[PDB]
Amino acid sequence: MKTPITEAIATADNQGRFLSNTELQAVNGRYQRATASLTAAKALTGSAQRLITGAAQAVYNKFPYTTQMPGPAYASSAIGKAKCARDIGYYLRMVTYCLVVGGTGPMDEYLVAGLEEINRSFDLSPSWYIEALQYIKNSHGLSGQVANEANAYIDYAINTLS
Amino acid sequence: SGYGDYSYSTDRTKGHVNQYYV
Amino acid sequence: DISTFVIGNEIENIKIQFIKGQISVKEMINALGKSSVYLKEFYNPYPNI
Amino acid sequence: ANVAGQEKIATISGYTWDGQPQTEIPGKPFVKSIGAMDYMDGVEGGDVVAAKVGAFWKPKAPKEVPYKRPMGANTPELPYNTVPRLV
Amino acid sequence: SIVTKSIVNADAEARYLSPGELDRIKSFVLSGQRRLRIAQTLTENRERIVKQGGQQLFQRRPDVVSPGGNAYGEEMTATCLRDLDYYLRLVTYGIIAGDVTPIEEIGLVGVKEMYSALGTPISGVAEGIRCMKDVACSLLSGEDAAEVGFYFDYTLAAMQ
Amino acid sequence: SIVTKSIVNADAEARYLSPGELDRIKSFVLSGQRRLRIAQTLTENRERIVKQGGQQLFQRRPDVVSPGGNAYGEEMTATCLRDLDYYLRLVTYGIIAGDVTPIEEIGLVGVKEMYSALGTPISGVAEGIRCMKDVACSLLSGEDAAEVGFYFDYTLAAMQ
Amino acid sequence: QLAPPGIPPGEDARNNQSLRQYVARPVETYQKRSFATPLPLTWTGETETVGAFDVVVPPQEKDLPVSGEATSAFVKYSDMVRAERKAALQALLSASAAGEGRPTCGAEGRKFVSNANPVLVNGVKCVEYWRK
Amino acid sequence: QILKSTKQPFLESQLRFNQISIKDFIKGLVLSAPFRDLNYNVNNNYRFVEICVQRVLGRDIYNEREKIAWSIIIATQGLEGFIDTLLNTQEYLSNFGDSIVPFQRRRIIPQRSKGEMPFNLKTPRYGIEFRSKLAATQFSWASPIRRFRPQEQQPKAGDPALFLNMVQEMGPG
Amino acid sequence: MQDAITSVINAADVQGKYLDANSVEKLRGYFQTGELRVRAAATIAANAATIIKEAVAKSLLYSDITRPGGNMYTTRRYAACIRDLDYYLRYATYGMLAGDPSILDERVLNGLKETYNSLGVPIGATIQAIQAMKEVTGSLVGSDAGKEMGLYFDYICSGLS
Amino acid sequence: MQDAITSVINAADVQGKYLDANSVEKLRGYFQTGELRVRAAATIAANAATIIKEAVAKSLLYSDITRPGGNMYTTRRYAACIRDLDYYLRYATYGMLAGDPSILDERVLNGLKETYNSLGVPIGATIQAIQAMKEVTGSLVGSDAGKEMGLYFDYICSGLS
Amino acid sequence: MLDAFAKVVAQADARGEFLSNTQIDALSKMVKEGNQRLDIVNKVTSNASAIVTNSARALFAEQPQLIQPGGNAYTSRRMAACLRDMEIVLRYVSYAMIAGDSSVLDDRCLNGLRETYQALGTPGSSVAVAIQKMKDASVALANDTTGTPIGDCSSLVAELAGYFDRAAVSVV
Amino acid sequence: MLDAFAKVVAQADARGEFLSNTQIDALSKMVKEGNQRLDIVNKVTSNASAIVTNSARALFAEQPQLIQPGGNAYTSRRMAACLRDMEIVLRYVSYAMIAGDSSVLDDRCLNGLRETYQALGTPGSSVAVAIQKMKDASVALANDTTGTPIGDCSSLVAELAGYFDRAAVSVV
Ligand SMILES: *CC[C@H]1/C(=C/c2[nH]c(/C=C3N=C(/C=C4\NC(=O)C(CC)=C4C)C(C)=C\3CCC(=O)O)c(CCC(=O)O)c2C)NC(=O)[C@@H]1C
Ligand SMILES: *[C@@H](C)[C@H]1/C(=C/C2=NC(=C\c3[nH]c(C[C@H]4NC(=O)C(C=C)=C4C)c(C)c3CCC(=O)O)/C(CCC(=O)O)=C2C)NC(=O)[C@@H]1C
Ligand SMILES: *[C@H](C)[C@H]1/C(=C/C2=NC(=C\c3[nH]c(C[C@H]4NC(=O)C(C=C)=C4C)c(C)c3CCC(=O)O)/C(CCC(=O)O)=C2C)NC(=O)[C@@H]1C
Ligand SMILES: *[C@H](C)[C@H]1/C(=C/C2=NC(=C\c3[nH]c(C[C@H]4NC(=O)C(C=C)=C4C)c(C)c3CCC(=O)O)/C(CCC(=O)O)=C2C)NC(=O)[C@@H]1C
Ligand SMILES: *[C@H](C)[C@H]1/C(=C/c2[nH]c(/C=C3N=C(/C=C4\NC(=O)C(CC)=C4C)C(C)=C\3CCC(=O)O)c(CCC(=O)O)c2C)NC(=O)[C@@H]1C
Ligand SMILES: *[C@H](C)[C@H]1/C(=C/c2[nH]c(/C=C3N=C(/C=C4\NC(=O)C(CC)=C4C)C(C)=C\3CCC(=O)O)c(CCC(=O)O)c2C)NC(=O)[C@@H]1C
Ligand SMILES: C=CC1=C(C)[C@@H](Cc2[nH]c(/C=C3N=C(/C=C4\NC(=O)[C@H](C)[C@H]4CC)C(C)=C\3CCC(=O)O)c(CCC(=O)O)c2C)NC1=O
Ligand SMILES: CCC1=C(C)/C(=C/C2=NC(=C\c3[nH]c(/C=C4\NC(=O)[C@H](C)[C@H]4CC)c(C)c3CCC(=O)O)/C(CCC(=O)O)=C2C)NC1=O
Ligand SMILES: CCC1=C(C)/C(=C/C2=NC(=C\c3[nH]c(/C=C4\NC(=O)[C@H](C)[C@H]4CC)c(C)c3CCC(=O)O)/C(CCC(=O)O)=C2C)NC1=O
Ligand SMILES: CCC1=C(C)/C(=C/C2=NC(=C\c3[nH]c(/C=C4\NC(=O)[C@H](C)[C@H]4CC)c(C)c3CCC(=O)O)/C(CCC(=O)O)=C2C)NC1=O
Repeated sequence: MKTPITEAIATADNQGRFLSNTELQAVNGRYQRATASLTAAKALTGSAQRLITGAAQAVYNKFPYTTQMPGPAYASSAIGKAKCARDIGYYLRMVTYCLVVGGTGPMDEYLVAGLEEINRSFDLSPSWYIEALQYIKNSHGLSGQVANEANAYIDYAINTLS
Repeated sequence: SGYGDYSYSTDRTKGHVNQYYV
Repeated sequence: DISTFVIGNEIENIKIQFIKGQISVKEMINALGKSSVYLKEFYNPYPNI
Repeated sequence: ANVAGQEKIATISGYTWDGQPQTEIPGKPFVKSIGAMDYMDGVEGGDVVAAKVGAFWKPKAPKEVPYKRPMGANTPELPYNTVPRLV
Repeated sequence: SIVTKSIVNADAEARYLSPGELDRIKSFVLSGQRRLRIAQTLTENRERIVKQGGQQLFQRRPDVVSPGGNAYGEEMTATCLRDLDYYLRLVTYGIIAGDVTPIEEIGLVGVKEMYSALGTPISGVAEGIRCMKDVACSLLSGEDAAEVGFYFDYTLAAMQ
Repeated sequence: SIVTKSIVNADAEARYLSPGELDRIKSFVLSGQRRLRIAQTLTENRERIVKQGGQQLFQRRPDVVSPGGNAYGEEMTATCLRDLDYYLRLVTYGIIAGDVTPIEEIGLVGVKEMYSALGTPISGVAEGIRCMKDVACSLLSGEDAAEVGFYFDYTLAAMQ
Repeated sequence: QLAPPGIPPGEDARNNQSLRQYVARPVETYQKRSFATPLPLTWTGETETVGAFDVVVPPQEKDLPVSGEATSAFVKYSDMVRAERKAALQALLSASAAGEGRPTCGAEGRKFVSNANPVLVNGVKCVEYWRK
Repeated sequence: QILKSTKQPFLESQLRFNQISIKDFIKGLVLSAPFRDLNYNVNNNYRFVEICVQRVLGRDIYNEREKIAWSIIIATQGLEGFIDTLLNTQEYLSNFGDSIVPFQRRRIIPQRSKGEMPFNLKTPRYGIEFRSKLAATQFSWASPIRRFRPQEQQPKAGDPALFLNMVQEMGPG
Repeated sequence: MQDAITSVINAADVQGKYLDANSVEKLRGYFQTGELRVRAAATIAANAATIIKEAVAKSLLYSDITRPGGNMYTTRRYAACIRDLDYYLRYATYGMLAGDPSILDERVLNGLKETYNSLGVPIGATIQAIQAMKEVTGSLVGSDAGKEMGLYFDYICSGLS
Repeated sequence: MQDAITSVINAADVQGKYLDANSVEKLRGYFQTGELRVRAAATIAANAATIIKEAVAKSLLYSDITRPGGNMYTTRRYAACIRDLDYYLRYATYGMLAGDPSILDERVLNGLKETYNSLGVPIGATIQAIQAMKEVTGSLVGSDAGKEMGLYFDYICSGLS
Repeated sequence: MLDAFAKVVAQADARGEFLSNTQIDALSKMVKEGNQRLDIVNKVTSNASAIVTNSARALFAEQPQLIQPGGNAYTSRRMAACLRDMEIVLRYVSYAMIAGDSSVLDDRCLNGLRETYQALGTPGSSVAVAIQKMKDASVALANDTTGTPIGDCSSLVAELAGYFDRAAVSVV
Repeated sequence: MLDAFAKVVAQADARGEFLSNTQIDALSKMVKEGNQRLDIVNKVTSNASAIVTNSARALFAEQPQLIQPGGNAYTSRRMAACLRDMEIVLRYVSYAMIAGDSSVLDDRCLNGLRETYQALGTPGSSVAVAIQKMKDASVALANDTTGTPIGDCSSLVAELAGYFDRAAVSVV
């Protein structure tokens, strides 16, 4: 993955040399930010279920056709509604992975690589997931540098979908 | 034969029969 | 196997004492048979005959 | 094996889906990855809640006493101008 | 119960029950009035003991309810609280039986095989029972909280 | 089949099979490459033979499907056609067995006890099989409609 | 022969290696390179491919209007059970007997069981050799 | 791996404006971040030489010692010196120069029907040496969406549910 | 009491499915041998007394079960044998036509070995009589027909054992 | 306990004859599928817990057996199931390698249906669990290998019925 | 790569003889059926995204363990590479239908695909199930009239199902 | 290549789960060590020329057949390749050090190396002697005080010694 640690090994490995003091400073800056990062990931995990059921409801309020239109792509059945909340939980889980790791590396590998090809193939709309991520950005309830770290990876997902 | 054990009659259970709608 | 009729806390006393080599097989079987896992299954529900 | 990985006690190198053994270096089977978590203490029964392994009531001593000493009569024997070949 | 295994103990030994065994069957049945009061408190407090039980469980283990957790969604969370209603029920049996024999052969024997085979983190369900214990002992006096809590921590011990 | 009851006939009489019995087992097995054609026609026409079969049954007996009829609603009407799929299947067995022995001990022996005990009008289910017979014989020609219809009317006879 | 693959012949590094530090040369061949993969023959008049002139759509529910010794044997046959069956047909209809007993299944369920095969209960006759 | 997560839109812009050549475009695709994440991080130094000889030089590895000889360029000079050394061989400049995209040279004999197993199929992105580590896992205790009831759902042969969407067709006439 | 067609229909019916290609595949295999079984059952009906006379004279005619004290001494006891051997040659003929040995255990095998032990009839000599009777039956009906009729004789001998 | 080679040798030995062309003809047929069976038994060993978790969740996990009263309610009783289903998926793997279902009735089938009736275990839900377990096993090993592994599952389901 | 016309020339060349009069007339029947071959291919490429997506959707309904997370085709990237495989096989099956010979299908699509999936760990039995769903989705869209004149295309949809069966066997 | 933090993320994605509360508290102890994990990497990088050369010189004194004519480290090109290999294994041990965790060690360095030295003739039992000499030169230099505050780094030099033991048993 793309962590602050593996982007320091890779900078030294790309020229075939040892870890200089340029690379120890980058690893040290990961350790100073990790205190705010591991309390945001702990708090998004602790309120994950109340954040996913709320954000799926925010999508159905803004786009109410998704609960009424027949077809496989829409949440107009009990099976389609469970697959919608499965996807909100995929996006929230990758955010708390990026907070633990310390960079946009888990969701680059598991989520955003190949995402445009799925939404074109299975007729899903990236505006459904932007509205779901704007709920979590406004409803996680964090404050300080804890909220700065959580919103920095939520905004990374909104920029790839848009 | 124990604090939890099976008797057929108390089984109130569509599993010896298999109408899968229940 | 012990799995579906034990709780985990019963005969780890005897396994770790045997895996360390502290007791031979016959002591391991005798200590196995005279544990309450045995009489809870082979002595309780059957007669003495 | 799934419980130990799910409990973060230790990840057990199993089999890939076709049934070949897993391994980090392709020479031998069941080699594992290591680093920064197997040497860190205090998390041995980590994620097993209220686990009580060893003297949990006290922090262990530092024990940072690294020195090698002349080991008379038990310094290991090995050939000269050579390196012993494993059987 | 204490009556049935004090019998099967003296049953195996080819003997009758000693004063040590018969002065405790005696001591247990005079204790029976106080046991039903304790179980009567937990009987119609299951609405709060379970719902507040799963309260602290999710605040302490948000992984199990987060997307990817075993109890994720409206469905699993309902079953997530269903098991706590089970184990809260077995503690009411153990209090009236004066022993964890009802809890032993129900919900404890081979419990790790079930939860490992269901994908559920067995440590997570142990955290759930501990959260129920603080709610249960908060509903009773000190003399009772040494019992009602006493059966929970046995379930905590066997569940790991 | 004709083979099994031509045996059990001569079995009871303490004798072997006569030329009258063995020139018909012989005559039946040479008839055996044409049944598998007749039964093959009814096998993958059950979609049309069973409806229509239930087509004319409701047009001739609207009471059974009207409110109060035994096959009323979306539920019973599905089972209303299920039995016709059963009896259409047994006729395929009788055609290949060359006898109503498969239809005898399945769907005919004690059939009045079942349908009387289910509240179903046994005359109504007899009307259903007759409607299937006109659809079945309309799918075939020559001898056969004299065969495929021949097994239905036996089922009509025993079903009243 | 030659050197092994890749080894420049004459520049081997195991010429005067000591035996105490000698390491056995692993075996490696020209298999897993792509130049030595066996291609289709295709100059002996054989390509490995398949296309048109291969596929046939065979109708094998419908071989033909089936052989004459089925139709021949399919009739003779029901000239010899026709007199049987319609004798057995209205042996059912005005065998409209009355009813005994109490109906044990709804309104039916009387003395005799519906459409029971009498040959089974009546065909197994117990017999005593030297019957007495 | 032709995804728009892996497109290189600024390398493409410098090729359209005649700033770089195709030899610089081919170099920039090997040193790109999708190629290091999906290919270089799942091979060792020996199988990655086999991948980059088959795809840059257009021909197969001669023997198992050509893999050993070139894998020490990656370990001591990094990946950027290995693709400068490969692109400056005379095998490259005689075949593709700096203006032609590489291809698999002489794969099929002119009169034959079969070929030589094209190189994207001969070496996929990881092999046997990384199979026992990153091989996904059919049924992985992931706890995915549940199905709930099953014998109603695709009914058994004797069930009456099969003729339900046929009851409307029978209808009233 | 099921023939090959009854057994095929039962297994195809017991799963509630139609007669697919595999069920009809065995049925076609039975109709192919339909011509062989009738001629096999034809000659066996003709030479019923001759086959039983050949088997007893070839297996247990002069052994000491035939002499006094043996299990077959008195004329009532001897006459019970050829009566008894007639059923084995007869019911085996039924199994050969029906193509299914269900009739044997339904009407012959059940309570048979439990009956001979009651009377004290030697099961050892009984099977060898049926084996010898199987040997002569292969003489009449030919090789493959003898293979068919022989396939039900040892079925009797197996269960009677 | 015989494999395909043991059964071929037994039948060729029981007549006292050598291994003729027909006996070796089946043996060559078994050696051809020898490569398929090992890879089939390979992946089944890897995904043993995953297959059983898929079968119970697809067949009887969502039914009412698990209710207080159903046959699978208590944790000891639930844990006995996956222990019990492990044998069916394991012994079926042995039959798939040996190419002969003799090991199943030798070590699984005998006294099995007579045991479930004693405990009161529902044979109906048991077979559907094995049928669902057969369905997932065809997912992993492929079509023909699933046909092989599936051929011993219904053998268990048939005899257990 | 060689089509049906070039395969009877390649076989006649290894005999060293001209094509016969019955070998020209058998090729004149393949010219007369050319417009109906061109409408098999026109219907399976004008619906190429519906053959692939509806058959993938029917596969994860039947085999739902392929999409948990952790499984073989989930990383948004393993799902996109799974639909890439179904789109490649449908491309080369359609190439073999316009040629009349399955030469291009196994020279450059099926050549080494069974051993690619074994080195990766991809289940080849599930790829064969996915090809069989693209098959009957393609033969159902082949024998519907819908802008074609009425006639008999029965031996052409039997050949199209033969390349789908060749690909599904060659992958496991 | 993934660190200690991305290792527990990759293990939780195969289950599809969030991280536990004890898993996040065990990652807060690796952050708390921190400054002194960076002291160990700084101490074996600042002496990397002398770890290699002092333990190369000690290797040819005990095994003099390695530099005899015909021996494996006899020529200018073969001697410079033994010192190049010791400097590479020391490089990937310190990487499995800066990031916490051996995935540069046994994907980039140790994978395929045992079978490579056998193809070259290099005695892998003698490469292991040269790795074990660099281990003693590194752990004697990891626990010296010399500009660091006094404390307990014993659980981190037990991890550094564990990487050297892993490279020395996977080379033969
Ligand atoms: C739904 C499909 C099943 C599935 C597919 C799947 N395949 C891959 C990876 C590869 N597929 C190929 C196949 C071809 N490449 C070609 O060039 C051609 C001819 C034009 C074919 C037929 C190759 C070479 C690869 C791997 C190389 C690469 O991706 O760079 C993957 C991804 C595997 C991975 O981890 O990368 C998937 C998921 N998987 C399933 O589960 C379905 C059953
Ligand atoms: C089977 C696949 C179909 C079907 C096909 C028929 N098409 C017939 C004639 C026809 N088709 C085309 C279009 C074709 N020519 C092209 O150049 C291209 C694309 C570039 C395509 C798709 C044309 C122009 C013609 C007219 C020429 C001719 O008739 O030969 C056809 C013949 C009709 C007849 O019997 O006379 C058939 C049978 N018809 C079907 O029912 C199935 C679905
Ligand atoms: C002559 C009497 C023999 C014979 C022997 C050959 N030996 C070859 C190579 C060889 N020999 C040894 C052992 C040697 N090396 C040592 O270090 C010691 C003791 C300290 C001894 C005895 C080794 C390790 C090797 C391989 C390395 C090398 O090339 O020297 C040899 C050459 C083999 C080849 O290159 O193919 C031969 C030919 N020669 C004969 O013909 C008879 C049998
Ligand atoms: C362990 C092998 C050593 C040792 C290490 C300690 N270092 C301690 C604190 C500390 N380390 C740093 C430097 C940090 N920034 C960097 O750029 C690098 C790498 C070049 C590193 C490690 C700083 C700035 C500090 C002080 C900051 C703070 O403590 O908040 C330390 C803690 C002190 C203590 O526990 O008393 C230890 C133990 N000490 C040893 O004795 C062994 C040899
Ligand atoms: C909910 C916000 C809306 C919605 C959701 C919906 N999604 C699907 C189908 C898929 N979603 C994915 C996405 C991912 N898979 C991954 O592995 C990852 C990374 C971990 C992501 C982001 C995929 C691959 C599919 C298709 C495969 C599948 O079915 O699982 C559906 C089903 C659509 C269908 O079956 O065709 C639905 C209903 N749709 C809505 O209406 C909500 C507004
Ligand atoms: C030195 C202590 C021991 C020794 C070493 C030795 N090695 C070689 C040759 C090679 N070594 C490698 C090693 C690597 N390649 C990699 O990519 C990595 C990271 C994975 C490693 C560790 C390679 C590729 C070669 C061959 C290329 C080259 O020219 O170096 C030699 C030379 C062998 C020769 O000249 O034929 C030597 C001498 N040998 C000893 O005796 C010491 C015990
Ligand atoms: C003097 C008057 C006279 C006749 C009319 C025929 C009548 C006749 N046809 C067949 C029998 C047959 N005849 C055919 C022939 C054909 N099927 C076709 O579709 C083609 C048109 C044709 C071949 C070119 C076939 C295939 C059978 C076998 C029928 C079966 O499958 O049972 C047989 C039985 C065996 C035989 O001799 O072939 C007889 C007696 N024979 C006569 O002696
Ligand atoms: C009386 C003793 C006893 C127990 C304990 C018991 C448990 C039990 N738990 C189940 C499911 C379950 N249990 C959970 C539980 C949890 N998820 C979490 O995150 C938490 C850690 C945990 C609860 C606190 C979940 C999510 C399921 C559904 C799993 C699935 O659908 O795959 C099931 C299957 C469905 C059912 O029949 O209810 C059983 C039988 N049965 C018993 O007889
Ligand atoms: C193979 C021989 C065979 C037959 C025939 C058979 C019949 C049969 N018919 C049933 C029900 C039923 N059958 C009917 C039938 C009808 N309603 C009408 O109006 C019509 C007159 C008639 C059909 C043409 C109805 C309405 C029920 C449901 C009755 C109820 O729900 O109370 C049931 C109970 C539900 C079930 O298990 O399917 C059985 C067993 N079983 C057999 O094994
Ligand atoms: C190797 C061949 C073999 C088999 C198969 C076998 C079965 C077997 N299954 C048992 C119990 C059991 N089996 C089940 C199984 C089930 N409950 C359900 O609802 C399902 C339908 C089914 C799972 C598929 C249960 C619940 C018990 C416990 C019964 C009890 O405690 O009364 C027991 C009693 C003892 C014990 O489990 O320790 C035996 C001996 N023994 C053998 O040697």
